[PDB]
Amino acid sequence: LAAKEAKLRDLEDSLARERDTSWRLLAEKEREMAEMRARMQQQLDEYQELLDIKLALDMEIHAYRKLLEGEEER
Repeated sequence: LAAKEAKLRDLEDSLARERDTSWRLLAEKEREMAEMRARMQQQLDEYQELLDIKLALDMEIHAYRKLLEGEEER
C-alpha cells in the first residue's frame, strides 16, 4: 500500500478520460453521418428533379420527330 490507492485512483482517472474521448468522438461520427445521410437524400431528389425534366424533353423530341415525319413524307 505504498502507492496502491494512487494507481487505483489514476486508473479511474484515465478510464473517465478514455470514455470521455470515445464519447466526444462517437458523437462526432454520428453528427458526420447524419450530415452525410442529409446530402444523400437531397441528392436522390435533385436527381429525380432532373430525371423528370429529361423525360419531358424526351417526349418533346418525339413530337418534333412526328412533325418532321409527316412533313418530310412525299
